[PDB]
Parts: sequence; C-alpha cells; structure tokens
Amino acid sequence: KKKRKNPDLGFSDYAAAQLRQYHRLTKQIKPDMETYERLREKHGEEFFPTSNSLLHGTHVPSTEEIDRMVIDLEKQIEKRDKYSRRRPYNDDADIDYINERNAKFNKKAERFYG
RNA sequence: AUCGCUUCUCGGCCUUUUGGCUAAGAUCAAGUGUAGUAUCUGUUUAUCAGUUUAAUAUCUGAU
Repeated sequence: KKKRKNPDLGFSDYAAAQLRQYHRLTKQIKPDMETYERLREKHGEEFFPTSNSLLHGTHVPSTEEIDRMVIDLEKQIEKRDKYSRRRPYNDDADIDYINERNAKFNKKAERFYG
C-alpha cells in the first residue's frame, strides 16, 4: 500500500501552479509499450534524435488518438473553469455597499485596513 | 487506507474594479397669504297633499 500528500501554498508564480498541474496530468498518463514497439520496429535509429540530428517530415496521427488529447483538453478546461470558488450570497451580515462592485471594493478595503 | 460521486465548511486568486488636470474648477440654496386655473373625484329619496308651472321642476310638509 501507498501514501503521500501535497499541500497547497501561495500561487507564487503562475509557473508554480502550471507545474503542479503538469505533475498531476503527467502522473495520470499510462502508455502502451505495444504501440511503442510497433512504431519502433518501423523506424529504429530515427527514434533517438538529438535536437539537431534527425528528420522525418511529419508523423500523421490516427484520429482515435486525436480524440484522446481533445478529451483531456475538455477535462483540463473544466478543472480550470473552477479556479475561483465563489462564496454564497449571504445577506445575513450588515449591508453598507450600494452595488456588487462597491461590495467587493469594501471587501478589499477590509483586507488592507485592520 | 485507496478510488470516485455528492453535501456542508474554510483558505488562496479575487488589479477582474474608483477617466486626467486647476483657482477643494467656481458658486448656492428663502417663500404657500390670496385668489383663480387645470385634472381627476361624486351626480343628473320612498310615496302622497298642496303651492306652482305650457309641462316638468321648485317649494312646502310624514315617513
């Protein structure tokens, strides 16, 4: 059995959050060594190109593949859509604001003047 | 313990949100007494007796 934890911190740079998300997505993927070997026995030495070494024009993908990336796109898009968790419209406390822009400005002022 | 779904709670974003300047740009606010106008609003009580009138009505009188 296995165990780990990862706590959230400051967004410090957009890079940090991006990196966390990449970690998760990367861990998810599971590759088929079948297709890997199939692709391998055709091309051989072309498999291991340096930045500058080797070249074959284009690798054309079966559509079924393309569907995988499209699906992952939609998933990540949703997960990103949920970035900001909204606090429910609570009327219970005292109202001094005149509109929602004013309500939010009063909230930002509450953070900076204690 | 792990995975997923749902419910509530909390933290983080919340710049995504206070058009620029000058001589704070400059200045300041009084009253319903009289009438009338206009608009809505309401209308064109029950007999009978008389007075009256072209006829109504009015007037008078009990309801």
